[PDB]
Order: sequence, then structure tokens, then C-alpha cells
Amino acid sequence: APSEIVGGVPVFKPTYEQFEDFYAYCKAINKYGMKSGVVKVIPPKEWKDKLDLPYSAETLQKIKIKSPIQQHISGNKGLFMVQNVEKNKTYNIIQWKDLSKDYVPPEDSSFNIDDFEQFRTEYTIDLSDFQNTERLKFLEEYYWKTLNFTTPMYGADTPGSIFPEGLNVWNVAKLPDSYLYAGLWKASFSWHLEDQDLYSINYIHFGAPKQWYSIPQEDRFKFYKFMQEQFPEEAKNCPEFLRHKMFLASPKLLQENGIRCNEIVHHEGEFMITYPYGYHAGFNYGYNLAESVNFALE
Ligand SMILES: O=C(O)CCC(=O)C(=O)O
Ligand code: NI
Repeated sequence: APSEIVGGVPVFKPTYEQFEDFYAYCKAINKYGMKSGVVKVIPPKEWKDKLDLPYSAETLQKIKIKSPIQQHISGNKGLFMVQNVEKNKTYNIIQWKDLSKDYVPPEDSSFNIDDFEQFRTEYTIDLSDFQNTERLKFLEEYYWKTLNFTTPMYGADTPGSIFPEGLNVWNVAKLPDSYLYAGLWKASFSWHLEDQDLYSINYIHFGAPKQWYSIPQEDRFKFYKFMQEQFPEEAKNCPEFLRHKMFLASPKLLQENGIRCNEIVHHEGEFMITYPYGYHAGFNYGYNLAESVNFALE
């Protein structure tokens, strides 16, 4: 199996025949993902058909977004650090979709099983705006400029799954323990490797795309050292401080420091796979719901 294209990041678009087996397809593809930080995998149609949309009323209901996170991001130019502070509230998908009305991208009581049944036509967001490359570019530029002006909110690490219970192909929830990611515009994930240096799949079920950045394994030593130049204090005692604190570095910056930085856009109905020793970070282009798990190939 070869890659179909590159955005700096390999893009694989296999037939259902090869995509069929998750551990075989990941075993045959590991060499590419072990060079670049991440890898995109666009699934065949025979896969999509296996999905049940719109999600049943109950499914849309089981979605609980507990302890939302608000991020105060402090920094000047390409160098920022976030401090997560939790809200004790918990949201449902409808409240979340509503909440996203306060987190708009720049231009240029009690609920009932009936409410979610009504919501089966209202759960998605318009996407004819994220097709424009210049639009995405514009947003990303605004994102980095205005990082420290607003505090974004992220419904991250919320246990659950909206994959079909009987889906036995590439089902994040059940692999041979998954979490949902309720995204809002400007919600960010800082630079990091996975716990115990595992892999991870990330599939967007619906909503706005994500911006991804990764460090080619080759340059992870340059990267780690540079991030020591910066944030000298945080680096002092702690050897694994990138796993401790939340730092944000822009590609443009890293690039102009000898550090290669991959970048790609992650759309709904697509998988991102991160690999051991592949640093990654980014943000969400708006309201969305994703699902992910850490895993190993041995
Ligand atoms: O979706 C996120 O918030 C961060 C990305 C991530 O943790 C992953 O899927 O590996
Ligand atoms: Ni990750």
C-alpha cells in the first residue's frame, strides 16, 4: 500500500479490500507514519455505507460532554502556553451546538427523547465554507494572530462513542475505551506525544475540520531542544515537561528554526493516525464531534 498524495503528510485512500483489515493495513503502512508525524486515511464508500446517519435519537442522547475546558492562552508570537480550567457543568449535543453560537469564526431546562429526534436534522453544520482553501488559510492566520485575545472552550476527553454498535470494521470504540471530542472554533490541542508512546486514531464524525501539525520523527530532537531554549524555566527540573504543560508553537516559527513542521486539514469522515515519537498539535475550525483511542501494534 502506497500513499496517494502528500500535504507534507501522507494521504492514503485504500479500497475496502485493503482497508478491510485494520491491523494488517496499519502494519503495512507504518513506515510512512514513522517518518512524518501523522497520516491521513480516507475510507472507502463501502465503509461509509456501514454507518447509520442520522444517528438514532438515543445515540444523539447518550452524548455527555462533562467537565468542559476553557483555555487561557498566553504568548506573543508562535510561542504560547495554555492553562486548562474546567467547568463543573456538563453539556448535551444540543446545548453544545447552541454554545457554538458564541464561538463564531470571523467573516471576510430539561430535555426529552423528543428533542433529540427533532435534532436529527439539526445536528450538522454548514460545510460549504470549509471547502475554500483561502478560507481555511485565512482562519488559520487569524487563529495565530488572535490566540491570546479570546479564551476557547473544548469538550475534550469525554468517554463515549457514536459508532454503530455492530460496526466491526475500523471501529475506534472497539478495536481487536474510546473518547469523544466536542470541538469549538479555536479549541486547541497543544504539542505532545501519546502516553506510553502509543498510536492513536482520530475520526471526525461531523462538523468543522481540524488543523493538524506534526514533527517528522527525524526532527523531534531539534524540536525538543528548541522548546528548551524557549520556556527555560519549565524545562529546568522536568525532562518530560512537554507531557506536563501545554505549549503552542506555530509552524512558521518552527520552520524558521531548522525544524520541519507538517500540516494538513482533517475533515469529517476521515481518520488521522498518529505514530510513536510523532509530536502533533493543532486546533478545531469550529463545532464538531470526533472520536479517538490510543493503541499498539504489538
Ligand atoms: O483531537 C484532539 O483534541 C487532539 C488530537 C489527538 O489527541 C489525537 O487524535 O491523537
Ligand atoms: Ni494526540
